[PDB]
Amino acid sequence: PLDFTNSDVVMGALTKAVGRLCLDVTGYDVVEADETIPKPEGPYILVDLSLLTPLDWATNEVVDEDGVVHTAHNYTASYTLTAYRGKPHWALSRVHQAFGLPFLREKYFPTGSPY
Amino acid sequence: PLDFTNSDVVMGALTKAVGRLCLDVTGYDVVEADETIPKPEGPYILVDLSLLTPLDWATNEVVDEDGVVHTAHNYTASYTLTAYRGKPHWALSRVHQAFGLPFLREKYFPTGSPY
Amino acid sequence: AYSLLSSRNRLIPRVEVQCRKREWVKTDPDSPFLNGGREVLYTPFTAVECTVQPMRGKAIRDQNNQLMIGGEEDYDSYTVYSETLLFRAREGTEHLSDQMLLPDSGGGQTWFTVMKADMYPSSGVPRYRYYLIAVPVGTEGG
Amino acid sequence: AYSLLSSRNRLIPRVEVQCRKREWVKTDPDSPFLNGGREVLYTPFTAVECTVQPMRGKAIRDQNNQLMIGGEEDYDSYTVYSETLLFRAREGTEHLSDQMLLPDSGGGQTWFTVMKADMYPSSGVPRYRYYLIAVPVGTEGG
Amino acid sequence: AYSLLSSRNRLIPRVEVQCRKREWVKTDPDSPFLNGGREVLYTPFTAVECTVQPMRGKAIRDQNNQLMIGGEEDYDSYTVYSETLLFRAREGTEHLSDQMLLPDSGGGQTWFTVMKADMYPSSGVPRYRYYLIAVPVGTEGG
Amino acid sequence: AYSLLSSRNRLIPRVEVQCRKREWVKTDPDSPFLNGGREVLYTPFTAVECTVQPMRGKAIRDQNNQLMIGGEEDYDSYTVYSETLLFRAREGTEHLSDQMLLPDSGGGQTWFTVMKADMYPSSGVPRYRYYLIAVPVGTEGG
Repeated sequence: PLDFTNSDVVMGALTKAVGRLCLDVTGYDVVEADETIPKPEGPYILVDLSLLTPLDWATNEVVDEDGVVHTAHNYTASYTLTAYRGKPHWALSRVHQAFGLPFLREKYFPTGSPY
Repeated sequence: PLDFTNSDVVMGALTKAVGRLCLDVTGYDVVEADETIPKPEGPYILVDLSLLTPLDWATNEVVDEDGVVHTAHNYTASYTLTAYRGKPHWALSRVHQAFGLPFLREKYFPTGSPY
Repeated sequence: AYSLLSSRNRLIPRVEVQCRKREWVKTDPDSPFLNGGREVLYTPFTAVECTVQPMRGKAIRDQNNQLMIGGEEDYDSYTVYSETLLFRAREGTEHLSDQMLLPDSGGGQTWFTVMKADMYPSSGVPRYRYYLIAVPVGTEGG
Repeated sequence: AYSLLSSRNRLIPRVEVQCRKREWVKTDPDSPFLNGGREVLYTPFTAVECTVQPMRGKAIRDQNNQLMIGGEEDYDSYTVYSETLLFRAREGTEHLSDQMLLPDSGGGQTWFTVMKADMYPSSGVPRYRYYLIAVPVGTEGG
Repeated sequence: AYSLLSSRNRLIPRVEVQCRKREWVKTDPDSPFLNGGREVLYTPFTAVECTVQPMRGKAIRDQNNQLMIGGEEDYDSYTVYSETLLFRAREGTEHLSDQMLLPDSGGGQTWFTVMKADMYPSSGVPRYRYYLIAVPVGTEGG
Repeated sequence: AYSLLSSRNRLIPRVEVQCRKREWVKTDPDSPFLNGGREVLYTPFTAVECTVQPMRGKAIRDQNNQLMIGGEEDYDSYTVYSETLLFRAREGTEHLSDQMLLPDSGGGQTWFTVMKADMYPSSGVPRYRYYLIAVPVGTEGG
């Protein structure tokens, strides 16, 4: 009964969080590397999960009611963004500054989120 | 009503500032990398915005009258200059020394400018 | 204008082959991406008459079974002459490249994806040449 | 001097094609650059009679649809024999390379930009050969 | 349809050759791997009539004895025309590539492994071409 | 079966050449190595009739005298058609590649080592083609 959110859930939701913030700020269109499609029309951004780094020793242990153990590990995921037309350098910069705007972050990176 | 000059305005005006100072000092002709044209006749200079680096944490926050927040970030933009004929090395050097001349700078880099 | 080539041959045997058109669609309701959960829609059809031939050389990339660090992978290809019009993919659209089913070196049957199409707009006769590459085993291409 | 080749053929069909000349102009009033806001000016015309043919090999750069990290891009090319004079770009000027409209592998029609022109000044007969590359989809070339 | 090529030749001599099919199996009882202790199972057979020919060039990789840092290694290959169907390996299965026994440059006899098979599905006549590479000396290939 | 090629020619002159077989042996009594002090044993013989021809191109590696940092080294090669069987080296054995004595570009005579041997097992006639490379000056090869 003491459930949680395993790695698969967090990892998959992080991509969509990045996808929505890029769309909502720059106004460009977004696409991932997971499946290939004919190149869209107009400016757009490509998202890729290039790399992932672990941290060696677990930081917390949560014991189920029956004794099962849930272990928590810190990680760091790196995303490679590429913008393909228009003023791509301007587009990426506005993504950077978005993380400094308080209200905009709260939509997608609420306090207590796992990333 | 509390307006400002966003990133797009500053970034686009920085190129033209460099373009005018190169033209006004060296006497050569100027061209950007944004669109391609048949190679001009005579010596000329090529301007490109090769790279752009952000600084992580915002330095100032300005609150609108209604509560909206405007955030300010420091950056550093690098321009690649190339001179193609005549005495190109002499031409570029005079651009360097131009930034040490007080009156000449004031035309294009007035006190209080965003770059 | 061309007359003889504007009619079907009567010496070399020709066969018909099966094909299928391909589109794609987005399925995820909330994902902000054009990709979403991609899906492909098919609509079958056939080619009027075709001729199939294999690659002529023995270059390392044209061999059938290839040794990789994982295991002896599989590869096949063909050159096809046909009187039916087949289309490649077009950008900014939802259309993908046509595919057609042909026999392989392992004794089975698999789908080949059109990669290069040759046309002679100034001649008039509808005779085409295609170059095909077998879909990776265990998938439906891209 | 050449006689037979100085007259139009009477066995192989030939077609006319449409073309358009291209210049460029600066629009920004205050920008110090020759580029400014570049614009291109067009003036249409036609070629008297032409023959269109596709690339002969199957080299990876000559295939129609190409797989890139973004998506299945598009590419086309041709070789054209014509009796009209078409010009490439010339430096230190405002003239660009001529373009002409031809059918593509996707079933549509697109503009091809002249890249190589062959002439035989010592022979006299006005017969030329051109090599063309399709404009990138979604733009008007350069 | 083809008639002359659908019958056996009567001018050029042809010979029969021996072959053997190949599978593989896992032997370790407790190892968690698909490999386990791999073993190969053989089932012999023969080809109806075949023609053997050597490589035509003199490229450094086609020479028989090669100098490596260990010692003068050995290499051989052939091109074979046959009227029997031989198969390469297929992925996701337990079947391996067929092999056939032929004479070598050292005077002995060794097994050659099929690497490339050519077929003409649209013609009908059962005539094939194969390309073979001699198994490494002291082993049974892979 | 072949008849004309199964007999000696009567228009093009042919010559006989001398050859010698080669083995090797270990001499050191206490060294733990298979190499020991290597020695080669020879047994002479001759080829029934042969034809010698030089390399056809002018590639930098086929030139006779070559400029190295030490001095103008020496290089030679040939292509030989013969009706005698000559063998290359075989691994896991003590046999080395056969050699045969031919004239060189410097006016002398030197030994050439067999590197590539071509055979047609399915034809029957004993006609072979060899490719030879001159032994380094001052040594007896390897």
